[PDB]
Amino acid sequence: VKNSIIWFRKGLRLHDNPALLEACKDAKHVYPVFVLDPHFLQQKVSVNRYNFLLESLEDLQRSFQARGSRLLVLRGKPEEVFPRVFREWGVTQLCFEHDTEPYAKVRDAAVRRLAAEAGVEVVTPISHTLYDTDMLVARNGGAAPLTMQSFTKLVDRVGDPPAPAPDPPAAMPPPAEDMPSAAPAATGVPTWQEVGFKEPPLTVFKGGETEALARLEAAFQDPKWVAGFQKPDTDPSAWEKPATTVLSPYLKFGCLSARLFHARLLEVYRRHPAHSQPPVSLRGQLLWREFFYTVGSTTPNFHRMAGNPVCKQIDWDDNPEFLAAWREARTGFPWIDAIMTQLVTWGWMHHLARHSVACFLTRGDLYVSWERGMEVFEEHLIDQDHYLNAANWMWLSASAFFSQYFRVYSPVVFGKKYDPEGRFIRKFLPVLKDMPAKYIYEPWTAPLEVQRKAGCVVGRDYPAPIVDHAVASKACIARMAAAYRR
Ligand SMILES: Cc1cc2nc3c(=O)[nH]c(=O)nc-3n(C[C@H](O)[C@H](O)[C@H](O)COP(=O)(O)OP(=O)(O)OC[C@H]3O[C@@H](n4cnc5c(N)ncnc54)[C@H](O)[C@@H]3O)c2cc1C
Ligand SMILES: [Cl-]
Repeated sequence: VKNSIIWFRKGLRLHDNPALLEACKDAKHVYPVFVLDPHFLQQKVSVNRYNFLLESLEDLQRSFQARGSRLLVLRGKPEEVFPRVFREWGVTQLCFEHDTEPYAKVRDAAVRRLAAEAGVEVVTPISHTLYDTDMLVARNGGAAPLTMQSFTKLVDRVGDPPAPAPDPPAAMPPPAEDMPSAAPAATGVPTWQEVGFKEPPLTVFKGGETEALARLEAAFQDPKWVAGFQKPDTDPSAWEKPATTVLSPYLKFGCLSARLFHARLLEVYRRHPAHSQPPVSLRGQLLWREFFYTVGSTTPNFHRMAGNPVCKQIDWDDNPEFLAAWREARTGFPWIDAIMTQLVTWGWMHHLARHSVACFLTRGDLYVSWERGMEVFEEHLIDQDHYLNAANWMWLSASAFFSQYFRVYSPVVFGKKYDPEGRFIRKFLPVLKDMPAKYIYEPWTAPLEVQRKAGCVVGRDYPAPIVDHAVASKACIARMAAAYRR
């Protein structure tokens, strides 16, 4: 008979899952498996992103239980667990969503050689991305595009991406009964305390497909806001209602399908003729995700500077003091320190908010390597995507794609043009709650009498600015011009 396995790595969803529909077709027993390493903390990861994964895993378990099935969370490594369950469950087909990451290509190639020895058919459909990224490189001549202007004109030449896959049946083939490896006491979704964490998460974004589909409809409640979306015109100092969709964590883990997001955008665009065009449009932002995935998958060492052909070699300085003050939110600038606080509390910031802290650390003030800043974002960001985190940090550090190093974000004026009262700063930095708005961006300029009255003395309660921007920026700007001369 047909007994299949639907492997969950990304694509933690039931909607638009071509790998799940194949594993349920003509099947007698389907096995939904998520391979979890219980020693992942003995090898860098925050409790916000990992608990976001667990909350997303409980969404699958509730969806499988409501359809007569059950999610299996197997412990160990995939190279050591799958050969055991291939013979124990009598598997003839293995389906999992395709992945284009470096570790995934080596991991999957190991699983492919194991299923061949066992006689298991491997089906790997694409659904994490809009298009087949390898197809885009072939149509473009064998090389991937390096500019958004050339990439946007390539996806328009191919046309619309494949429509989202249909929903799975309301009743799925359950796993076989009385299986030792499918025992609930060893295949249950663990909590954040049981995986080896001590402090609870503080984020306000709950993971899961049900939460992803709810935030999608909320974003589409106002179709005029969707059609007239322009990314550079959004408010980075908005936290009560974030001025963007905040769908990056659900798209990263796979709780939300990009194909369904793109299909919902065209329904609004077809009825709104004057809708925004890429790259500033909402569809353009998805094309940014497609563009970086196409370039990074074909470029070696895309997450590094050495051995990376698309990244310019820059003599980044080794300054642990500036790196520690930046990652611990004690640089003296309330606009920068509040964003880093929002990073360790929520795990998500506005794109322009990430622009200020990335510019301040790299080509702007501290001249610290973008890799050291990417590793800090890799820990706390609940939307940690290998290819976006890299191409965007190379963007803000003038290492790739971007080449206008004279544009330096002022860590004082940028936040003040959106929020002069400093509501964003008073929320994440409560030590400056009573500071007047006149000095809330430059607390060192406030008189001592104002510092005493507001309850925040610069040097005792809030640290002094580590650098003078006018002195640090001109130094970094001149060094970038000397680098580009090479
Ligand atoms: C230094 C730096 C690091 C970043 N690291 C990440 C990361 O690890 N993961 C991540 O998802 N994005 C990353 N980004 C991109 C961007 O900041 C986020 O995608 C955005 O803030 C998420 O908000 P949203 O979901 O409301 O986006 P929206 O504006 O609503 O866009 C919708 C979707 O489009 C995609 N998208 C939007 N902006 C970009 C972009 N600039 N590049 C690629 N795809 C984009 C995302 O999938 C996003 O969910 C980074 C940007 C910078 C400057
Ligand atoms: Cl500015």
